[PDB]
Amino acid sequence: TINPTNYTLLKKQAASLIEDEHHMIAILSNMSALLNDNLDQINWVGFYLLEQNELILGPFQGHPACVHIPIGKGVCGTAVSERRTQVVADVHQFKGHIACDANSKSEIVVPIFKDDKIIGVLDIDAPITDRFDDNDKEHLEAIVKIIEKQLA
Amino acid sequence: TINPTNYTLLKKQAASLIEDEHHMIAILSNMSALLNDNLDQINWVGFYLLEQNELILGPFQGHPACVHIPIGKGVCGTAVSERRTQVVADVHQFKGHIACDANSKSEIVVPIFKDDKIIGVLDIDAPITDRFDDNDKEHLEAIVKIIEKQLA
Repeated sequence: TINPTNYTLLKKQAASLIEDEHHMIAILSNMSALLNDNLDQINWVGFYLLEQNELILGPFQGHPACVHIPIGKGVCGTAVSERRTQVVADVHQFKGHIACDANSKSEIVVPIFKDDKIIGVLDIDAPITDRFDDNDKEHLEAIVKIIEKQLA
Repeated sequence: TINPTNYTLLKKQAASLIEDEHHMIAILSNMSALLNDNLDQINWVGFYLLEQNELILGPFQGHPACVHIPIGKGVCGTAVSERRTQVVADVHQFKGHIACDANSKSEIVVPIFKDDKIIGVLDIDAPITDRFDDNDKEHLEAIVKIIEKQLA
């Protein structure tokens, strides 16, 4: 089982963490650590930023990952081409899935906006299937908005 | 107490990891993970970039950290002011120590160069004292130069 996540506390800590900060890289770096520290049963949490119609690896907590991700390619690429959050209960079910990371079994990708344009994504995967449900989706999207407010 | 570091292999792994890449944030993000996965007895490992006459937090592996570090302030800021690598056996004995981390006991900071100008620093601290010796210093500076080769 997955231990309950205290999102109310996490969201408050997120606001306080990046309050008065507007440097995107510094914000993304600290947020990856904050999420890593408060989410149970995850194995990789980080960000990808859009550059030249492709995602480029940004700050994250975990093992080294692939740097370039084409739009429409994989969970992250699809989150980008669709402009919508991707909640994957089992990565083996996602067509074009690109993540041979042995311990990557379920994932969630939330697009990040600024002036209605996608500027990157928050990517979190886990060592177990069905790690993220609709409840995690709601709160992680809300946390992304806390981040969006600082980059506005 | 400290597992020997296989620096010979690590330097091969560093070159292979960022081979054919030049994107600084992607390189720093992946290198923070590589070092975190191959160095024993450490509690934080990451980078700060020199922007607007101050160091600004960049990609790292660990808990959230302070975003802005004035030049000449703290081990990291002094690495910039003195323009030399700082190897601290006990941060508590460092002039005006700037850290609220209960598990930051020993530290090493290596300045990063591009066209002979400091553009950032590699910062690694450990939960024990005298964690970094001359051997570590030599090999970490060589690893930093491997990074500089891709940023050049």
